[PDB]
Amino acid sequence: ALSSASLAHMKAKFRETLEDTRDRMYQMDIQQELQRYLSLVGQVYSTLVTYISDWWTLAAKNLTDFAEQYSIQDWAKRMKALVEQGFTVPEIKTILGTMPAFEVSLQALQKATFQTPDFIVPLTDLRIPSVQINFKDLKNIKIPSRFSTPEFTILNTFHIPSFTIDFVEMKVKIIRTIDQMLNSELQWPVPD
Amino acid sequence: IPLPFGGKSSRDLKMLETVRTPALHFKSVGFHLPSREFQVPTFTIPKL
Repeated sequence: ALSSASLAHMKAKFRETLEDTRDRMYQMDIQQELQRYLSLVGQVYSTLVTYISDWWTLAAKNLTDFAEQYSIQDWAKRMKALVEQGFTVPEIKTILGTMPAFEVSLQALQKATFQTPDFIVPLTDLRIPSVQINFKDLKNIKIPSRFSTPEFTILNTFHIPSFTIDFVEMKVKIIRTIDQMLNSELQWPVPD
Repeated sequence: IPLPFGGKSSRDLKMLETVRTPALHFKSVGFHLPSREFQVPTFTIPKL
């Protein structure tokens, strides 16, 4: 191909296009976009729970005033205690782990703190860790540059140890494939 | 009247401080479109 004028020109144009694509690819980052979206979602959560708290204060005040006018303020205190205490959901047993116990009081929702379940993804060996996540503070949470994923299985027979997912690594691999296309004048891209 | 979101302003409802139009800078044809910034009318929700 490099031994002919037409195919040589075609290769030159193809390499120019590759250079343009690689330059454009340098202007993309998954991590920043994901962090922006996470910040927006956390802001939404914060404002929503702020309004929830405002409404709860107003509702509690109205209930207390109603009971005072009705001389049942003791019963109103009992009801407010029930609302802000509710009851605890017991741990639920399953073959794929146990669902952690959690509280379902109005204040429990207002704190919006949630236990990630001890769950196993179907048809895989991935066990999702259980940990507390706050939705108000989710705006203060960042997207990790890389993270490890639990063990994996293919066809329920073969096994694959925990694999690391890195935002930089995939983009770098694709950019390196583009470069290999650029540097294929007399070379073949690596099997990797 | 206990209006929902009583005492909440337009921005308190997460309205953008400013709405800025897209800017275009096509270089091959030498085109340029400036970004236009337009504010949002302000209001507040009465508590009662």
